[PDB]
Amino acid sequence: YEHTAVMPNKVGIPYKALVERPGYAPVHLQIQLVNTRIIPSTNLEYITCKYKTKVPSPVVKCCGATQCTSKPHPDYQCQVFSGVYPFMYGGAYCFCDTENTQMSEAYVERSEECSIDHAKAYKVHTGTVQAMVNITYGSVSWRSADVYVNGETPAKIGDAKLIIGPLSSAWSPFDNKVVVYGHEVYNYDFPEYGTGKAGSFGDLQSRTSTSNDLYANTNLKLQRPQAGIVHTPFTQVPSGFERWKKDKGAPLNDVAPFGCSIALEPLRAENCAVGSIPISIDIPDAAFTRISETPTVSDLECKITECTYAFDFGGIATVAYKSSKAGNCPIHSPSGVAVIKENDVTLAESGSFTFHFSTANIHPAFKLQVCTSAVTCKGDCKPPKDHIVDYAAQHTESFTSAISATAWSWIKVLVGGTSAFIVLGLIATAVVALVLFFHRH
Amino acid sequence: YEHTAVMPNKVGIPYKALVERPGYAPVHLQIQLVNTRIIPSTNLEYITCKYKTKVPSPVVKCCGATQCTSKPHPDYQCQVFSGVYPFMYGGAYCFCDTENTQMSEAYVERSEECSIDHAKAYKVHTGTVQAMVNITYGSVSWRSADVYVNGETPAKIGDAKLIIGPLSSAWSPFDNKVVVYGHEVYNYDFPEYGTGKAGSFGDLQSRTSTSNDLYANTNLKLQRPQAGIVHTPFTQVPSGFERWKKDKGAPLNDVAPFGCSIALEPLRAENCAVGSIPISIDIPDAAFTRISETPTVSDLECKITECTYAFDFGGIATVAYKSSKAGNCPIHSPSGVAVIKENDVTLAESGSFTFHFSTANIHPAFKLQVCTSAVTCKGDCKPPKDHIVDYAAQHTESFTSAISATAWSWIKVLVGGTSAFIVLGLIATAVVALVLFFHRH
Amino acid sequence: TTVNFTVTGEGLEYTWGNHPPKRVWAQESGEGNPHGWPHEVVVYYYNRYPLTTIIGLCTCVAIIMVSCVTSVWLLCRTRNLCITPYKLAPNAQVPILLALLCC
Ligand SMILES: *[C@@H]1O[C@H](CO)[C@@H](O)[C@H](O)[C@H]1NC(C)=O
Ligand SMILES: *[C@@H]1O[C@H](CO)[C@@H](O)[C@H](O)[C@H]1NC(C)=O
Ligand SMILES: *[C@@H]1O[C@H](CO)[C@@H](O)[C@H](O)[C@H]1NC(C)=O
Repeated sequence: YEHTAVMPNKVGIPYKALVERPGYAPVHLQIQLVNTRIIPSTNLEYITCKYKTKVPSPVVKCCGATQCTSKPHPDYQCQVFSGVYPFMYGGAYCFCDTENTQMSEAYVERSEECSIDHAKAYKVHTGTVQAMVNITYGSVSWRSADVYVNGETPAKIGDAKLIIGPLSSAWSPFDNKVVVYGHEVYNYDFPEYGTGKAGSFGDLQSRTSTSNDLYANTNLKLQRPQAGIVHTPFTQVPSGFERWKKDKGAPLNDVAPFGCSIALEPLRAENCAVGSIPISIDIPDAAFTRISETPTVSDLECKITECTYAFDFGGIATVAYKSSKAGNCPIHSPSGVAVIKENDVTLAESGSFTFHFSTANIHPAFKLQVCTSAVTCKGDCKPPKDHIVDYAAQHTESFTSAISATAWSWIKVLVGGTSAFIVLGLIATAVVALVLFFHRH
Repeated sequence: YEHTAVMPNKVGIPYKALVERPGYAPVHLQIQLVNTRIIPSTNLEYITCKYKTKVPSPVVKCCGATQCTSKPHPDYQCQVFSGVYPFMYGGAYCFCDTENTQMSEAYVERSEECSIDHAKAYKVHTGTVQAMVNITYGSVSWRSADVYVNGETPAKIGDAKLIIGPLSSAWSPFDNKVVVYGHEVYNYDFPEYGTGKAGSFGDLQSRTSTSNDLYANTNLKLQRPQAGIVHTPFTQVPSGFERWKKDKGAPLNDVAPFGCSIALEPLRAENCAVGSIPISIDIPDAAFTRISETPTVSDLECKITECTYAFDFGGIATVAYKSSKAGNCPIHSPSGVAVIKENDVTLAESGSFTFHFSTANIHPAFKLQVCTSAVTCKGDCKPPKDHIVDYAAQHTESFTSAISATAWSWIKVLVGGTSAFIVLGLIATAVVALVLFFHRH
Repeated sequence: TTVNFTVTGEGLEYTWGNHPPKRVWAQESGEGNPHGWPHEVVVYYYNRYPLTTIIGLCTCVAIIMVSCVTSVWLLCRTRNLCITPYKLAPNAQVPILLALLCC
């Protein structure tokens, strides 16, 4: 039997319903999401990391001159400094006083840390949505499996076939461009490859951490060696990756709305409480028992013994009943006024049973279904004492949930009196208008 | 010196321009696209191929019975056939006549051909655009490099840095979902994984060609073995992949608009002539010569000796000139009326030179920018004789390209005559009003 | 069999089984003479721009008819106003210029 319904996109809050198959006793169904994962499709654009400046041994030409040539090296620099007279540990290196040249060379490489300490720039496109669903029904214990939240792919969970509809909201916390560094994700419109500026995030760009074509854009400039010293001095703009790591700011992990939890393997946003999720579950035909084979419950009377509209199961109610064929009978409240903690109760030939519920209404009025029967529960609920709690609300608050009977009474008096004032004035006008007509005629 | 312009998104048609640097003689620039490739981002959804029905040996229980069990094999079938009395080469296999039992098992697995002969279902998202550009400027020979059409990433082509703007149109021939089979690509809205139907494209679905979790949806029904025969007969819906091969229809390679060519490694659409492409090229400073160092041309007289508005360079023109220093001189036509075949000419102290051009206009009129100078060419072009040609038009047709002098004459007469006739009526009406006024006064 | 395909200035690609695709483009070689008499001019533009020529000619005729009808009405109305002051005066002079321009 296929049961179709819509459940909210909430994690840790179970969805409860009664599967009512004509001719069979209701089968209690409970569907709880363990996690919801939005897994977008990503394409690695390039990898950024701290650069290393490689400086080969300078060519010191004594009594002569040399010339620089271009080479296929990132940010390659070459300059010939004439008029040098370097000294070594063994004395003057060159003979001529000024007819000597030192050719300095330098180029940018990926540092050793780039294998581990680097940021991956990704293009993010709409991907897939998956969830872990925990389901129990009738006398079948909790079973779970990974499912695809697409409304098409069915999943077999404990002999039951579950189809989870697509999320009503297509919202995703990732922008078209994200930067992944370590365990953190940043929404960052990184520069296109080959466009990174010196001292900025993209100063060093590589298509992959093992590529042999590196883009480097630093103001690497060779300076003249100090008088008499064989060395290759240079100036360069400090690494824009090191700068970025200082100024990264808040990661997406700390600013994603709806409480999303960001994971990287694969990149995904977990437990985003957005919209609702249509569902369809085909319950096995063996889970249903004929009406005549289940207990008949009658003379139901529901008394609310205690109630507070707290986020926990603050309500307590006692239901008196009369029955036959003592046995288990499911309990459910079809309306959103109250969420019942217990899923089923054991009924004797006569007596009473108690159940707990959570409600946001100051004067809750809800229907309670006891298998083949139902009763209406009414009462008053006190305000909760705790200002802050460490758990989410089980119930749902409606527009009129907070309006007390006293507030309704004042609204009725307001509208009734206000309307009567205008109505009486209009009637008086109509009566005098008729009298004036009869005066003329 | 940066030169920016917009060139049409056409392959094999060169873009010509004169780079005019203040104080320096113009440098002829020619940019030609060799190919253009739209490379979308693709995610393999699943692999479809023809199924194989694996049938393990049947279990024959003589004088007894057996029970089937559930197994994870795809589309696994198990049925116990009682009352079997099989015979083999050695005679009756069982002693009992009707108390024997044969159990048959069957399941679906990927065929060997699925390693090679299978269809890949892909989800297609906006990716990247790349092109091969052939560039020559001044006296520099043709140079080419592969570039990214991002509008930001620069490319070094023969000491010149080229930046190509994004295509003016985001159009792509690939739909959101495509099926790649062999060398062909189909814009086929394939069913999601786990929802394929028997005898249809998705009857068998596998996430990868090596995946151990195979989805198979065929109406595989075990039949009762024939009387006295040990075998496992079964009925199954013919493979939906083989059925698809017959009905797959025309591939995207044959119906894609704009003449797009489809390639698979990577999946891409090539040479789609859609819109225009912005360009930005920095010509090296060494390419420019001071104006005072180049020839000065004067008394330019352009005579159209023959013209046909054919797709080829059917126009021929002669320009008489006088020039100092008798040097080389770039030739260009900035107006879109005609495209000049020659890039430059060799000038003497005095004489004339000829150039070829292609124009769509019946009465072309265009400015020919002889280096540092200009001459206006006007003429009459005859219609081409060839009805069909195997090469694209070298020129661009305009709205008024076909309007002849006689057509303009008739348009002017009709517009002028009707306008003049209207004015005559209005003037006569106003004049008579004054005549009547003077009658009273 | 004989197969006829319409080819425009954009071009047409055709593939014959197992042969490489071939591309062809049509040139503006239609019949007519755009420099001749109206008969030859209309024929040329009709062959080159069938729909545009039909729309163009219909629009021109509409403009001509509207312009001619308006001008004829304006002149007929003007003439009545010019002669009425004298038609109601049997002994009026009826100036010679008015007799020639209005009567
Ligand atoms: C499903 O819920 C039950 C009870 O809440 C729990 O015992 C079980 O571990 C849950 N399943 C998973 C996968 O956490
Ligand atoms: C560039 O153009 C020249 C001449 O047109 C040609 O020889 C050369 O092969 C072209 N380059 C490419 C990559 O096709
Ligand atoms: C194609 O055109 C020729 C004449 O040009 C004609 O004889 C033939 O019947 C036509 N065939 C089709 C299919 O239009």
